[PDB]
Formats: sequence, structure tokens, C-alpha cells
Amino acid sequence: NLFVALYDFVASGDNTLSITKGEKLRVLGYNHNGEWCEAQTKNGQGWVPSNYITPVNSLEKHSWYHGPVSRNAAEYLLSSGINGSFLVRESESSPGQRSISLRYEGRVYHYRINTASDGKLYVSSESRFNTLAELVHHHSTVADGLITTLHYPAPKRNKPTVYGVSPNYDKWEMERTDITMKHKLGGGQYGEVYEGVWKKYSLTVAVKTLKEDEVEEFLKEAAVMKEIKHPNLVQLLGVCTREPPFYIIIEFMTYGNLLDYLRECNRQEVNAVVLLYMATQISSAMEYLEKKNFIHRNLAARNCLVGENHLVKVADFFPIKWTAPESLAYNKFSIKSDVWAFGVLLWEIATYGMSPYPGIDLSQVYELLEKDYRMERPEGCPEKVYELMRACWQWNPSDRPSFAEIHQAFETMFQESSISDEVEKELGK
Ligand SMILES: Cc1cn(-c2cc(NC(=O)c3ccc(C)c(Nc4nccc(-c5cccnc5)n4)c3)cc(C(F)(F)F)c2)cn1
Ligand SMILES: O=C(Nc1ccc(OC(F)(F)Cl)cc1)c1cnc(N2CC[C@@H](O)C2)c(-c2ccn[nH]2)c1
Repeated sequence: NLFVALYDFVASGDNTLSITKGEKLRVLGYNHNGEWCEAQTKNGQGWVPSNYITPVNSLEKHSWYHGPVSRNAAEYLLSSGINGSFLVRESESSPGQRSISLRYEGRVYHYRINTASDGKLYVSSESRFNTLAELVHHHSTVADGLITTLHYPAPKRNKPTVYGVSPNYDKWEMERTDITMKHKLGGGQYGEVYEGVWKKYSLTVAVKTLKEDEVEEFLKEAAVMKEIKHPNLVQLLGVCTREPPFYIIIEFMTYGNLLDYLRECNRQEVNAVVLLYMATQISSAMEYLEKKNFIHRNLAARNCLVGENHLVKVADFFPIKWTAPESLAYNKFSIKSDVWAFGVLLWEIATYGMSPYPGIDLSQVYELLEKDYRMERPEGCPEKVYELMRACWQWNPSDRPSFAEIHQAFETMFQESSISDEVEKELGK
């Protein structure tokens, strides 16, 4: 059938098609993995990312329909809202289960959408509708059981994730001259990493360059990155590995590293909901690396990048404070030692980037960990979050939760409350 564009896409490659949000398209076919599709508009024919469009006969065409988003992710999306800001979401775990998340007087209210035996949808038993768009349209005029009216659909601000810049199989080599190299990133903090502009592809990029005094390591890094495909792990955009200097390209992350971001942010804007949103994106990324059996070895807030709308990406650019005991004693690294490091990262988030083990000499850390000493619950930290850190910090690696269990815990943690209320109580008690 017919499709509608949900996001703007600017033609870059020769086989690509420029599209505007709201525009109709006919879909001719798909690329090797279904992530790109060949579409036809009134302006032409060409390749577009599949997730930038949706059938005209689908719920995703509505600005208020955010699809599979969690209770907590909905609270984040509405944190920038006003009274009447709202969205409709589906449960990822239990398909077909929908809810309304509505902002009123700085709080988010969640309502289950009920289905009758004849298939009619309702929030209030007296007001049943044949379709979801009719239910939404009704509660957009009268509250009729909701705290207030549904007036402002929450914006879908971040563009969907696209792995690379091409629909074609293993086309990663790009043209060096198409990038205008600017200054070194973060005032030389990351080494041979530069800010660049990729005009052809309409991107601001971060470019890692190879200079004399290891080619084999730089090539292995590009090769590893080709297989890392998750919305919260840095996505490789392309390489220049034919002639020197060798390039590795990713999209530039506006707000730099997470550690400095936590330390320098506006704490009124970056509240408990925003902090939980960032921790959950990191846990999703680590669940993905766990499935791939990939050992990160360097998980810390300093190794995470912050983009627009608090989009967090795990990357890999004193470290004793993040290191598991078996790794310190026997140089044994595993997914379970990444779990330990995640617990410390959670403590960095819970404190707005404080340095771990305050007042403790680095030479005494292992000895203290052995006697079952652990960092104290940060001030304002909800007990359930501190229990998770304590689970990550189990002496024995096999006693530690897996990243799939950590992610599941976050998504079922404040299922009948708000982390903002939990933090409020801990700051009071
Ligand atoms: C052999 C091997 C590779 N890896 C691995 C490499 C990376 N690469 C980068 O993070 C990386 C590579 C190239 C570039 C250009 C960058 N970009 C970068 N680096 C430092 C700072 C910034 C930056 C700073 C401020 C604003 N925006 C970006 N960007 C990252 C990422 C991963 C991970 F975490 F995703 F699993 C794994 C591990 N073992
Ligand atoms: O929101 C807070 N914590 C939180 C959020 C999410 C969590 O979950 C996770 F999953 F995101 Cl890690 C876990 C903990 C928070 C609020 N206020 C704080 N203050 C104390 C006095 C005041 O001036 C500033 C602190 C704080 C700063 C330094 N230490 N403590 C933290």
C-alpha cells in the first residue's frame, strides 16, 4: 500500500531520494536487511531509510503515537512539556497493551487503554470508541475521566537510528575530500579525534585519524565497529582506509562526554527522570553487547557521549575505581566485570559525576572490597537503584545480575510511581 514520511531525509548518495515529513510514497522494494527501501514520490525514485516512513494504514502516522516506549521513557518525553502534553504508547513486552501518558502540573499521569469484548477502546467505561484515533480525538476536547484534556502531542525530536549512510552491503569506504576537518575534539582530550562537517551527507562528524607513532589496531577497531549496531552504541558512519591518513567516522555528539555533562548541566532540567533515562539507555546498550558476547572492558561515565534530547551512546576512547576484584587480582575480564563497572557508572549518575570512593586511597580499595566495604547510598538515591548497584558489586562474578536482568529491572522499577517522588522522599528522610 501507500506510505507517509515521518521524518525529513536529505538525498546524499547518488541512489538516494530526498523526502519531507508528511509526503506520500510508494514502496518498490527493500535492501539486504530491510533497513532501507526503494521509494517513489512525485519528485523522484530512490533509496530512503525504512524507519523514516510508515504505511498510511498504521498508528505511527499520528504525532501522539510513540509506539513501544516505556513508562519512564514517556516521563522523559513529557519532561519538556506543559499541561496537556501527551502521548500514546504500547507495552514492548506485552503487545497490544496501550497506555496514555499525560502531563499535568509537573507530573505525568498514566492510563491504561481498555479493550471491550466487541473491540471498542476506552479509558472511561461510558466513552467507548471504535478506533484509537477517535478515543484520542474525544479526550482532546473533554477530559472525561482524565486529569485534563489531551492537547499537545509529545514531539518525536530525534531522527531514527540509521547504521551507516548507504543502503548497499558493506559500502563503508567514503571520499576523504567530502569532509572539511575542523579543530581537535574536546581540546585534544581524546587524542587524534577531530570535529568535521560532512556537507554531502548533511552531518557534523567526529573523525579519528591515524598518525605515525598502530595500523593493525586502527583497522581492527573499524572492523569491530562495523558489527556494533544499537541505538545507544556509537554507530560507524564510514572509513577512509585505502591511503593515509586513515579515518574512522561517527556522528558528532553535541554535549560531549557524560561525566563532564553531569558535572556542568542545569540540575533543574537534568532531574531524576532524565538521569534514569540516561542510565536505562546505557543498560540497553550493555544488554546488546552481552547478547553479542562482547566484553567492553572500559565502562565509565567518561566513555559515554551525550547528544540531543539526552540521547546517550556508549563508546570506547585511577581506572581501579571501576574495576571488578577478579580483574584487579587475576586480570580476568568478562561481561560480569562490565556489570561491576556499570554499578560504579550508576553511582556516577546518582551523584552528578562525583569521583568514586571519596577519601579512600587507591592502594586500599581491593582490601576494603574484600572486607565487604561498598560505597554508601548517594544522597537522594532511591533504595531500589542502590540495591541494583549492590547487586552489580557482588564479590563473586556469578552472583552478579546479567545485563538483560539489569535492563528488565529498570523497565519494571517505578511501574506504580515516579523516580521524582522516590528521590523526594529520600531527600526528606
Ligand atoms: C578493537 C575494538 C574496538 N572497540 C570499540 C571501539 C569503539 N570506537 C569508538 O568509540 C570511536 C571510534 C571512532 C570515533 C571517531 C569516535 N568518536 C569519538 N571519540 C571521542 C570523542 C568523541 C566526541 C566528543 C565530543 C562530541 N562528539 C564526539 N567522538 C569513537 C567503540 C566501541 C563500543 F563501545 F561502541 F563498543 C568499541 C573495542 N575494541
Ligand atoms: O536525582 C537524584 N538522584 C538520583 C537520580 C536517579 C537515580 O537513578 C539512576 F538510575 F539514574 Cl542512577 C539515582 C539517584 C538527586 C537529586 N538531588 C541531589 N542532590 C542532593 C542535594 C541537592 O542539592 C542535590 C542528588 C545528589 C547530588 C550528589 N549526590 N546526590 C541526586
